[PDB]
Order: sequence, then C-alpha cells, then structure tokens
Amino acid sequence: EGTLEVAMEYRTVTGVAGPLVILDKVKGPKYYEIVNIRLGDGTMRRGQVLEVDGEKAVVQVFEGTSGIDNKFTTVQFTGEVLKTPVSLDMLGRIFNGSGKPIDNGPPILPEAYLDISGSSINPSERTYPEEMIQTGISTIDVMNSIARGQKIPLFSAAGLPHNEIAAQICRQAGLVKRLEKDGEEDNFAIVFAAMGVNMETAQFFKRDFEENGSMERVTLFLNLANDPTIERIITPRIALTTAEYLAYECGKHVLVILTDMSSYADALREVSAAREEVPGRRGYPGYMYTDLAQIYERAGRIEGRKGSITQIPILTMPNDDITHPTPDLTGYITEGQIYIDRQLQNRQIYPPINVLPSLSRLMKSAIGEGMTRRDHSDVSNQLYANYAIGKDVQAMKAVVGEEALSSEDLLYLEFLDKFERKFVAQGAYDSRNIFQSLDLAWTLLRIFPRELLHRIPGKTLDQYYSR
Amino acid sequence: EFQRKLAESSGDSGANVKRLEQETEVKIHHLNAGAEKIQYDVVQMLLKHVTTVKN
Amino acid sequence: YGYVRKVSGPVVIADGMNGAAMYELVRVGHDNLIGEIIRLEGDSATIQVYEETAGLMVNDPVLRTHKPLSVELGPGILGNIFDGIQRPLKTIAIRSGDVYIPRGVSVPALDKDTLWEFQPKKIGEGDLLTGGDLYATVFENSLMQHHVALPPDAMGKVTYVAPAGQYSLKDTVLELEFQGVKKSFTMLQAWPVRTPRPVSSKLAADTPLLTGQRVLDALFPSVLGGTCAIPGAFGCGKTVISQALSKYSNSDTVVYVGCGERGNEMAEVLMDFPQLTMTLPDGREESVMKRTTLVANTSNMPVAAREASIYTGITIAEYFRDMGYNVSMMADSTSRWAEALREISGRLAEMPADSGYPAYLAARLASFYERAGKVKCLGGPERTGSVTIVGAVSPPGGDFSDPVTSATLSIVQVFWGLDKKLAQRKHFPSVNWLISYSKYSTALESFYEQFDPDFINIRTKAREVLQREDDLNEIVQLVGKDALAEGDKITLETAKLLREDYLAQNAFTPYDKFCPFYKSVWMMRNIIHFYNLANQAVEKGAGMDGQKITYTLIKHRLGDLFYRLVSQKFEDPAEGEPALVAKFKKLHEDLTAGFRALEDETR
Amino acid sequence: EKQVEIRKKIEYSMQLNASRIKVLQAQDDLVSNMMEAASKEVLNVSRDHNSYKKLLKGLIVQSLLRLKEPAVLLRCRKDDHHLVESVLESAKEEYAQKLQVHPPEIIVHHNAHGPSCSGGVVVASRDGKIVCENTLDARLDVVFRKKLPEIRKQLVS
Repeated sequence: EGTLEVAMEYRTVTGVAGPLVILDKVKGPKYYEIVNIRLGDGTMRRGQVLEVDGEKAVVQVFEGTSGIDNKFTTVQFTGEVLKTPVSLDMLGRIFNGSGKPIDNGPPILPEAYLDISGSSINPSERTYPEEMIQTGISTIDVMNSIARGQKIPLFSAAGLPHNEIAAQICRQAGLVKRLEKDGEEDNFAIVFAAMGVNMETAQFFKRDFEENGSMERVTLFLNLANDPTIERIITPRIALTTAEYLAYECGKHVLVILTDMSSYADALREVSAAREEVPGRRGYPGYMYTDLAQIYERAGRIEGRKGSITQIPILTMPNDDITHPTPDLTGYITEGQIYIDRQLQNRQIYPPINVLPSLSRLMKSAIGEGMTRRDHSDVSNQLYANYAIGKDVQAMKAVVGEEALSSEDLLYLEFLDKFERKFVAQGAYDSRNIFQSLDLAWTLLRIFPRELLHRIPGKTLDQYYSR
Repeated sequence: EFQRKLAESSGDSGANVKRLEQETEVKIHHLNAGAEKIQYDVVQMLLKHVTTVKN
Repeated sequence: YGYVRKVSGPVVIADGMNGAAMYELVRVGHDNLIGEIIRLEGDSATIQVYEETAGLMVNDPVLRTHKPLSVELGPGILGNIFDGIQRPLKTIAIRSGDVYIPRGVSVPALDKDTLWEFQPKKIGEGDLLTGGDLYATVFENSLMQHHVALPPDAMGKVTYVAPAGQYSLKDTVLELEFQGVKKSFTMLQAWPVRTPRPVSSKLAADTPLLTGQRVLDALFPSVLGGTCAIPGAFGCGKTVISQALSKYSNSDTVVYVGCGERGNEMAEVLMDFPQLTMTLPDGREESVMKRTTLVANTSNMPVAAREASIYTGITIAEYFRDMGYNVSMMADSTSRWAEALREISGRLAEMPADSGYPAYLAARLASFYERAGKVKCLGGPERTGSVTIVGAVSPPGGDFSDPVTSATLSIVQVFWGLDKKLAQRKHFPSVNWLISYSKYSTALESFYEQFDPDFINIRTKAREVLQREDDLNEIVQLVGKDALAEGDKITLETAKLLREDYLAQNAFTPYDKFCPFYKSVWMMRNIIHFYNLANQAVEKGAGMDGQKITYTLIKHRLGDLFYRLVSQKFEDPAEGEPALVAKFKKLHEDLTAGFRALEDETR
Repeated sequence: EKQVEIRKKIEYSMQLNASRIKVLQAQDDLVSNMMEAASKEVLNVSRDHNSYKKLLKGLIVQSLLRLKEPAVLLRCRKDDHHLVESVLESAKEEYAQKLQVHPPEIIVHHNAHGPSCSGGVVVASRDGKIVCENTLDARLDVVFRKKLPEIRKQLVS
C-alpha cells in the first residue's frame, strides 16, 4: 500500500517438459503467482505457478511451450493470482480463452480486478432456487424443470444436437410467474463459455446470438480446439468470475452455458500427466471431483443481493456412457441431469431428450400452485410411470409378439407412440407455453381410463380429467 | 401496404441512426471534458505513487 | 517457529518442525490457516491445510499448537451450523457484514459472552465427583435441556460449586481438588476429534427406531443406536428419509453432517428446517432447530475438510449420548469422503489398492461406524444414551462391487438399498425389498412380541409372498399368466396390493406423512389375513370349480373389500389410534365375513 | 417480410454495437492520453538533481534489499551516471545497516539509451540470472495497472 516493488525477472529455465517450464534458483516464489514469459523472439506468453518447492518452482504456460530456451527465456513473477478485469461494458463482447478481447475493440477498462475462484459463499447466506424459468422445450418444462440458480448439465454424446438445444434454451429462456414475465434486469445476460469447440460450432453460436437480437446482452469467451489446451482450464473460471460480478455485484439474472466439460477433463488429464501425479479412474487426476465442485458450486441465488446465477454446463460422454469419471462426478455434484439419447436421434426427433433418465432435484420447488397449475407434479409423475411401464410392456411384446399383448398393453404402446411423437418433439424455433404443455400432457394422459391413473389424485382428476 | 411499411421502417432506421450518432457525440464530449478536468490530478497521483520508496 | 518449504495443492511441507507430532494442528502463513500434520520425513512435516493454499510463500512462518484436531463443546451447540473445522457460520455472517467466508477467519466455535442459566444438581461442598458425573443442568432452549458433565479425564473433591443463576462460559462453575492439587472447570469442554468419548460399557439395543416411513419401520427395521446405510439417492433417500429421521423419529435429537453435497440442496435444507414445526413433544409445536445441528461442508469446500466434518459430527453425537439423549446422526457424506481419501492418499504419494482407493479405507470406515451403539454412560447418576449412524453410499448406478459399498456392507447392520428402477417408476420410498436386509430382526423379538404377538408370522408371510411373486415374475416373462393357477393368481394379486398400498408412501400428504407402527401392523395383518383366507377358499374347491373361478368370484362379487383394503392407506393418523384401530378391526371383521359368505353358497 | 424486418432489427443492433464500441474506443483513447501525459511527467521528473539523488538511493536500497544477493552488478544510464557513482557506497552502508550482513560487492560498463532508461536503475545479480528492473518506466505501467480501477471510478463524468 505504501510503496511498490517492480516484479523480478529471471532466466533460470532449467527444465521444459510439455506444458511445464521448471524454473530454478528462484526466491520468494508465490503459489499460483501469475508469471510473464518473454522469449528470445520477444513474444510474451503468460503462465501460472502450479507448484513451489524450495528454490525451485514449476510453471505451466497457457500459450504453449514452443520456443523456450534455457538461456534467453525470461520469466517475471507478477506476485499475484489471476485477476480478470470486469466492467459493465463486458456485456456484448466476444473474447479469447484467457480474456483478451477478440472483437477488434479495445481492452476492458476495469471497474475492479476480482481474483479467480472467487470468495466462498457461506451456506448460511444462500437461498434455495425459488422461481422457475421457462425453458421453452416441453419435455424440460413438464418434467425436470429448471429453477433460477439451478445447475442442469445436459448429458450428450458425439453427434447429438446438444449445441442446437443449448442455443434454443438461450433464445427461449424466460420467467414464468403467473405468465406475467422491459425486464432489463430480468434479461438473463447470458455468458457463454466454449472450450474445445469445432470452429463450426463457435460460428453457429455467434450467428445465433447475433440473429436473436441479443448481441448487446450475451458475452462469449471462446477456447477453440486449435487454441492452446491449457487455456481451457482457465476459460470456465473466467466465465464464472464474470458471471459472479455481473450478477451479485450488479443485480442481473445471469445464465451460463459451459460447453464440452469433457474438453475440460482432458485439460485436467494433460496437466496431471505432465506432473507425474498418481492417477485416478481411467487415469484422470484424483482431484477431478474437487475441480468439478469448484467449477459448479459457483451458481445460485444469494440472500443479500437481487442477482442470481443459473448455469447449464453441457457434457459429452466419451463412448456414450455414464460410468465415465467426468459425467459420473458431474452427476454427483450437479442438481440435475438431462439425457439426450442416441435412440431418439436414430428415430429422427429433433429434441432427443430421453425423459426417463432425466432428473431435477429442485423440481419440487420450482413448481407449485403459486406459480404453476396444481396438477403439475401429478401430471409429471403419471406420464413418467406410464412411459416407464409402457416401455417394459414394449420390451415384453418384442419377444411375446404383438398378439400376446393385452388391452392395457395396447393402451401403453399407443401412449408411448403418441408421447414420443406428439409430445417430446417440438419445433426448432417454436416454444410451448407451460399451460399449453400441461394441456398436451393431459391429452396424452386421458388415453387411459380414470382407474389406471393411480398417481393422479381424484381432486386434480375432477378439475382436469374432462376439461 | 408492404411498400409503405418498408418506407416507414427505413425512415425509423435513419432516425435511430441519427439519434445514436448524436448520443455518441454527446458521450464523447462528456468523456473528453471529464478527462481534461481530472488529468492533472490523475497524473499527480500517479507520479506520487511512482516517486516514493519505503526502506 | 517453522517455515514453509513446498506448496503443492493442499499438501504443504514445512521444514524446521523437528518435534512436531502427528496430527498436531499447526497454523500456516500470515493469514493463519488451520492445518493438520499428515506425514514426517525428519526436520520437515507434511501438513493438510483445510483451506485454499493459493498465495503461500517460501519461508512463510508456520506456528505449532501441540493440540490435535479438537472441537469445542458446551451449551449452545444445538441449533447451529458449523463448518468442517467447526466455525459458527451464522456468527461469521453477522460479525463480518461480508456475505462471503473470508480466508483464515478466527472465530470461537461457541460464543463466549452469551448469558446462560445455571441449575446445579444438588452438589455439596466437600463432596466427591468423577468423570462424566452430571452436576448441573442448563436449559439451552425449551423442550431440550442440556446437562453439564465433567470431562471423562477429570476427578476430585468438590471444594466450590457455583450457585444457581446466570453464567457465561468464561466463568468457573465448578472447582475440584485431587491428588493434592486443584483444578477448575468452565462450561466449555474441548475434546480431540478422534479418540471416541469413553463409555462405561456398551449395550445390546432393544428399542426399534420406529421411523415415520412404513417400509423402513416394518420390513427392514433399525434399532436405536443401530447402524444403517442408504445409497444417498435424491428425490427419495437423502430428502424423504432425512425428513423422516429428523422431524418424524423417536430420536431425542438430530445431527445432520451431510458434507460433500450440492450447495443448492444444503441451502434448501438449511432454509426449510428453520420452520419445521414437528410435534416432537406430546402437545407442543416447537421447531426442530431447537433439536438439530448441521455440520454442512459443501462440495466446493477444501478436500481435506471432509474427514474433519465426519469426525466432528460423530464427536457431537457422543457428547449428547453421554448426557442421555438418543441422538441419531445422518451422514449424506461417505460418498465424497472416499473421494477425499483418494485425493489425499494420491497427493501424499501413497500406493493405491483395489480400484485405486487407499488400502486402509475399511479401517477408517470401521473406526467411524463402530462409534455407534447404545452405551451405559460415565459418572453419576446411572444413565443410558445411544448414537445412530444412517450414512450414505454411492447412488444406485454402481453395483455393490464398489469398494466403499463393500466396505460399508461388511460393517453396516441394516441396508436400506434403494433401487434406481423403483425411482424410474416413481415409487417414492424406493426401497428394494429383495436386496435390503436388517440383521437386527432377532434383537427386536421382545418388542415385536410385546406389541403384537402375531406380527412376526404375518411379516414372514409377507416376505414369502413378495419372494414368490419376484420368483415367478421370470416365468411370467416367458410364458405369461395363462398357466397361472389359483394360488399363483391370488399371490400376485396380494403382492400387487402390498406393493401399491403398503410399500408406497407419498409423504407429502397427511395420509402418508407419518405412519405410526400400529397403523402399519394393522395394514399388514389385514392384507395377510385376506391372502390366507383367499388361499383357503380357493383350496376348498366348493361348487365343483373353486380355484381361479373362486378367485374371480372374490375379485368381482367381493371386490368392495378389495377396494377398501387398497384404500386403507388413507386412514388419517390425526383421527387417533382408538379410531383407526376400530376402523381396521371393522375392516378385518368384514373380510372374515367374506370367504365365508362366499363359501356359503359353495361359490 | 418477416425476415426483412428481422434483418432490419439485426442491422439496428449492429449499429448500436458499433456506436457503443466507438464510445468504448474513445474511452480507451483518453486512457492512452492519460498514460502519455504521465510518461511525460515522469520524464520531466528527471530534471531534478538533489531529490533525484535521494530517490535513486532509495531505489537502489529497495532493489538490493529485495535481491539479498552477495554480489549484484548495477547498471545505470550514461546520463546521471555521475549521480550513481556519487551515491556509491551509501547504498551499501544502508543495506549493511538493514541487517547484519557484509556489504555487497556492487559493480557498475554498458548503459541503455536515455529514453529507454528515463531514470531508475537495473541491479540484477552475477551472470545476470536474476534481474530487478527498477526503471522509472518500469515503476510506471505497474502503478498505472494497479490504479486503473481508481481511474475509472474517477471518470464518473
């Protein structure tokens, strides 16, 4: 505070293996101190100190390690942790992985520097997700709904249109309370962070956001596949810090779309392997759970502020499974799971969301008579049961023949057909009102007689079984 | 009707562009005035921080 | 004293320790982070930091404390929320206006300035007192009294006991003299987090848990001081069972220590339990926050804090059992705890074992679980109290081959194995009755006999019916119900009725919010009596047909009794036992009228 | 017609983005003017010859205390080299007073050109492995970086 000290500059780069440069004969080395590397050519890269030991210190480099020499490579210890500048002007701009602006504009003029991995929120100050946001997609709205401050990861496999449905959610997300909801603060101020994305996907998201008229609202941090791998382990943290500043300290509802968390697990694997650490499941680092918790638990409404953070981190299973460590840990941590199945895609339904594997822990809070129809929970719990039992019936009929099925079996099969065709499918640009979705669900349910509707209570039946 | 609608849209777009240009000019003027007002104090503070050493 | 050498993740190697014993808590850096020793190599000692390690220097001072991980006990421990290292969260949020938890905050675990009322238990001057003797009682809050006891490592003659009145923890409420020297005692009591509290002798449990849910309390019971394990499932499980064990259980208090779980779920729990007006007393609606305690440590919390959270939770259980209450501790952790062990073991460069988990995982889980069990307390008066450990296991997506699951099942006595298939079908209590078990079924013989001398037989009959149905489900999956005879058909009808009436429960309505034992046993007896009478009728074969013809006869001309049986779940418990018992006795009489009236005209 | 009006809305949004980007770029240009003025003032500070020596002594003391190395090799501009040569052993005496250590064996030769230096010293250690750049131009752009949020907070209007 009194007087400053200009950062030291070294040259003792005694070891360079992969993405790690191993400095030596260093003094006063901070942990996670951000370093500046000036090569012999004069280009400047930026790195981080993964480990400090005695006089040595191991430094990973974001922009790669394609030119370091033991003689000329200068490294400089800034003596501080990462601090991404943040300002209200950060809305409506597109950025590189580490925060450098790529919109041909000027660099951010900061309102303040906020250290990455922001300060932990005391649980005695959080509040449960109260309000519900309308996702547009009917399957999400009727079962597995999303409340403000939720963490819903979309589970997908290679080739499925997870990016398309993410864009649809970004275009269609909005409040639901009594169908009443300018709303500039109600505008979700989407912060999109893409890691390891094919350039076609980045162009697609850019064009969709530009066309939807949200270019003055959304914000993009991109870490393309050709871009250096290490920046993928910083980009989501930068995005979450920016979201935290835009929501908690500015009072804007914020929505976050982390893309290809498997492309983040890959960065974790590369870093862990480069350090010769003890591996975990499938060779992933033993602390992948801690990192995923640190990257997910930074969303949720806060009591003292009017803001909120609701993130939808999409995920790509490697071989289309769940036992893989990354989707498994994500399911452990996150409060939801939306499943996109290859079977539905093979049958050509644009939203391939398999409603049976789906789950939302906070579903019972978002719905209710105060903000939804009183029958919403009943309707959902019945459709789920009939779909599950009908699927069992279809599996049985696959071996016993269509003739051996009973009348209830035929009813269940017809319910499955109309559910997978008329209900799940929805337009790529057409939304569905929550009440319209419930009306469609009731039309699907009314195939069965009143006797078979075991889950639905008679009180809700009387007001809805006829309509 | 369509020709009238497109003509009205073009007129509204021109009006919005002119309003944006005027607002931009006003903003630039305000920022330049503030910078001119506060430049000397800013530079004095910067030099005071630079030109001090402790121990 | 000592200085840092190496900083990698949460593992810090500080040189110059020399005489620094294992697990001797040390304080690291200028920010003064808490931290426990994990390994030694000479003048240097490994430390776990329990906090973010970003910003540690080299030659940054580390101070030793000579004390292992210790949690501060005493009045006011109930109804609070503590971090894994036992920091009062609400105190931090109020004392510092910042909504965040600042790095390296130093706040006492219990407030040292609140005025507490002191009621000495007739202890006279010059009297002799000993470890755990209960010399004074303090009403921490209404409907939950807090006895004050001497620490187990204390004894002496009572030279001075404070009089009744308002006291604070900084004051000396009692004085003792022993072996020619005197010692003082305050209302605080610090205890190492490990090294469980001493017990005069353990005991064999006899009282059941009698939890709210019908399946748990009837099919797979647990005893007070028992040991359970659910697979930490959501929607079901971690929410409905937690609510039942917290607000609808006979345990005198609750200790929720669920760590390593979602932050939104923790906020929901911590915002819903404040109201939670459970009728724990006979005629009072006191909120259960005057009865429970949270040791919440979210997933984003430092990896090294999971074990600390678990052990502080079980230590708090012990303080209450020692006073006399039958505490029941629920741990949504032990799924993230195994991950914490893997993280620390790998970082400490330990050699992994089967499936990568540390070889000593079973030892740690045993050292945790075996602190359960009802126990005859220390000191005077004679007393008894118990601790229940209803832990968590990996969700039903992995088989029992999981090392954490195998280790738990090698120790845990009662397994409430929830199945994901039931969760898909939206069966909300979701206990799979084929794979669950309860080794306590033999000790509860006395209680079952005294409550109802015929419950064991009806329970065995229900188990046989369920097993028979699950057995012939495969045969039906091949051939179909065409070949099913009268006995098979009636068995499947009774199994379906049991599955949808008995084994289900909504828990969001007064019909199934809390099912007392009498109502559950009456449902079981009614269903089993119907099954037995129907089997006898179809075995009679009167009217030259009997059999499946008689089955259709009782399902059509006698189906009103069947509908009343399947609707018996809706008997409102608020009507009281003398009313519901009469209603069920009338239904039983009507059922006995059937299968005799049906046999009157020989079908 | 729908896509025409959608394209018109997109064009309006693009124009709004262009206007706001122009405003932001003008803001950055003003910040650059501020930095240029600060650099000019820093250069003007070198005109002094009495307090300038005290500042140089303070800078060399700070750097030598930060290195805490047995043998540094200070490098100073050819202009005002006389001032450094005059202060000489005063810095060594101050450092030896700071802690019970033998006086460093400083060495002072090649100098960078004035505008590159603009005052300040580069101290470094033997073999140049560890370098401390206490140039005035180096003290600036660090104070600037730290105080930039305060600058924006000062630029309310």
